[PDB]
Amino acid sequence: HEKVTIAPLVLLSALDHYERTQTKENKRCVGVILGDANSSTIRVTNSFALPFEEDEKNSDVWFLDHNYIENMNEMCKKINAKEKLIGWYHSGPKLRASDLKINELFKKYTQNNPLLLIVDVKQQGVGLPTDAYVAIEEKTFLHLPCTIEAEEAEEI
Amino acid sequence: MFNNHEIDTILSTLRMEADPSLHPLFEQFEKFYEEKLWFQLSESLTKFFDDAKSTPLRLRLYDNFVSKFYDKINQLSVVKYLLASLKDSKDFDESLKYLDDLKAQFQELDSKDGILLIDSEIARTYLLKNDLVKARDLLDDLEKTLDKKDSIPLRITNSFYSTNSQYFKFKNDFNSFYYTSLLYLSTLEPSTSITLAERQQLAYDLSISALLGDKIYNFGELLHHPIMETIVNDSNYDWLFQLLNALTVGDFDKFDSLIKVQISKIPILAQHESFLRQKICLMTLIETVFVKNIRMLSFEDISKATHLPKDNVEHLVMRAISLGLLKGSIDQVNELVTISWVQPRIISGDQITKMKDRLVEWNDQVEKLGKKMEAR
Amino acid sequence: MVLEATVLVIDNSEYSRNGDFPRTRFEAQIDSVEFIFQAKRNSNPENTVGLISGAGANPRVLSTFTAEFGKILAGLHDTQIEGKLHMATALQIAQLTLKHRQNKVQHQRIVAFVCSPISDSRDELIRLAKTLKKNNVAVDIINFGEIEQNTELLDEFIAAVNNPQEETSHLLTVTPGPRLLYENIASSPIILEEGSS
Amino acid sequence: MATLEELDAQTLPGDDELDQEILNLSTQELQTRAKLLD
Repeated sequence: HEKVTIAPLVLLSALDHYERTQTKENKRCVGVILGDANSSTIRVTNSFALPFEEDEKNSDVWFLDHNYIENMNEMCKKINAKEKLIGWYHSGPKLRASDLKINELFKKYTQNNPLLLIVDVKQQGVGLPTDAYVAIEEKTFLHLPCTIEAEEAEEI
Repeated sequence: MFNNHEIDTILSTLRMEADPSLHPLFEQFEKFYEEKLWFQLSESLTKFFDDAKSTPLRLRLYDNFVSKFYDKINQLSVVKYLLASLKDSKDFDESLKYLDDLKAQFQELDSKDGILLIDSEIARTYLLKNDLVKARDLLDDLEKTLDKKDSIPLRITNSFYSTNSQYFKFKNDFNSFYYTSLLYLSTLEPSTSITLAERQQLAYDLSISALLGDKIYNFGELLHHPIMETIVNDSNYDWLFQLLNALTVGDFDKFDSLIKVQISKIPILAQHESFLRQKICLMTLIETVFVKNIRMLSFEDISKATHLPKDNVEHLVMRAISLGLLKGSIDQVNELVTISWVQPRIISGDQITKMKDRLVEWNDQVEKLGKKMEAR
Repeated sequence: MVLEATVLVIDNSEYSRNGDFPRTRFEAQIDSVEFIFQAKRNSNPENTVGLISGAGANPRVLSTFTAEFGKILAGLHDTQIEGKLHMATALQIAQLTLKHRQNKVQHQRIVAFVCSPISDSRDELIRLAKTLKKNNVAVDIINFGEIEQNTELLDEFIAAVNNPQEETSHLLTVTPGPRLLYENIASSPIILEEGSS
Repeated sequence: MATLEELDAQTLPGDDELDQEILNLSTQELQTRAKLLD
């Protein structure tokens, strides 16, 4: 479908977020992901830690504000128009159904059904420490495969 | 039951503040109709219970507070019943006439949400046996309606499929229809409490439409899904189930014995069973017998291993996608099919085993090589 | 008066579907809140509130932390009107919410509509009430229930939250009839009178 | 006869919202309008 670019720049800071947040397996450091989502290939330009709270002692119980993104995008826009919201990330490595709820928040904030992002904060196994999901339906959500771009600037 | 009258008092005062769901005219008319447990569909949370199938003549009195339906009981709220429950008033008319009331026109829900009423009103025309042409046209527009929408209700599709099923239920194409209702079952699958006479008979008609599918076989199916017991059981469900057996057995007279009119009404299952017996035998042959890169199956005894004979092999086997399915070709001389795929299945249990074997095999024998190559 | 964060817990639900007084309970809830918040923000400017969904089948914040008319802005759009209780969860988040309340020394407050039959367990309710009291949350509840929702958790709960009142909990169980909520609550030390602790 | 009075007096704040809400919306770009352009 729209299967997506990946910004290492993201990936890196993403774990910094996880790092910075000192997120642990109890937690998933969550945040915006940025790019432009139109094409049957979506790009990840960037992404932003959403200062957040997660509780799975009660699944649906967790805390976040959008209004980061609010002020964020402004600057993001002011930084770049091409930020346009593609979706968002979290740590992961795995989903928790409250994601779905969380997913839908961004639906307000995104053009398409926005983009989830899993990360393996321990990067453990293999290609990607990462999954990106879009909701669906009998719900659906799905991983379209994704990968890096150039970003040779990165690559250098 | 006063459960209406109760609510025809209580929910009138239930928030819903002394409403048209309590009016001097109002409570009477039920009591007028009955207190006798069969009623007119009782105004909100209990009409939200009540389908009540004594044809609602609070037809009108549900239609009260529909003025206030803005600030009065508000949801879909309407084709929740009536346009549903009185859609079951079962005239031409009726709904057509309260089409002719609503016509999906009313203040906000429809003519200022009512798309599911747009569903209904249009769909509901369709369940009236409306002309095919007229149906499909706007049905496909109803479809077209359905298209670009993100509709949290299945109910829309659950209308529409059931609708478009009904459409094909007016028709053959149970290949579509059955599947459509199969779709619609999966469309109903999360939602939509129903009745059994609804359930089996449809799922019957479904299971019927399976045979009025018949198909890309099938073989096995939604039978697993709770259409069964429920449908089969008995009557043709016996057959219908035994047809699942025929979907496996493929014995003419384990069925052509069974046959009464309705099935023999379409005799082509005798063909379809020949199609079955072939295909039925085929799938496993395709699934199993060769495992060792299954293809050949070539021809005759192998094909007559379908216990359908060589000169039919000369056709049923010979027909390939002239079966709709088989790939490959024929060496007639050597009596050899060339085959390829378009044989899927839902089963399990088998190549599970065979799987990792080779998949471990190279894998093992890798390490032999896979020993020093980059290592050394 | 108040220096605290607050939460607006709205059930748009079996009752708010069903207008408790004009125009509907859900709508009736509304301007009372602006009434509430006005006073709350009049109590002090910077008195902050949340707004969440205890309504529908999906719990979530509606208006996040702010002052702020943005709430009135945020409350701008609807809800599932016939929806259902998230309270235990929704409340639980309101805790987490308030835990994050920006510029604390703002105490944790909660204002809660009951448009739902209120399905929960006393234990959880109290653990909440505890957790509230543990978190030291202010909780004053808006309940116009069937019966009302009372002789129940809510009544226990306010108590179960409460060692000191507005430092923990107060209640007003909203009344039927010509009861304008904002008129109703104007009395209760859900608002006015003494405003926070 | 005084209901729509209150009722539409109750709309007014909900009415007041939008513009007020927009008066929030206004400044937002008005800057980025100016800011960039400036």
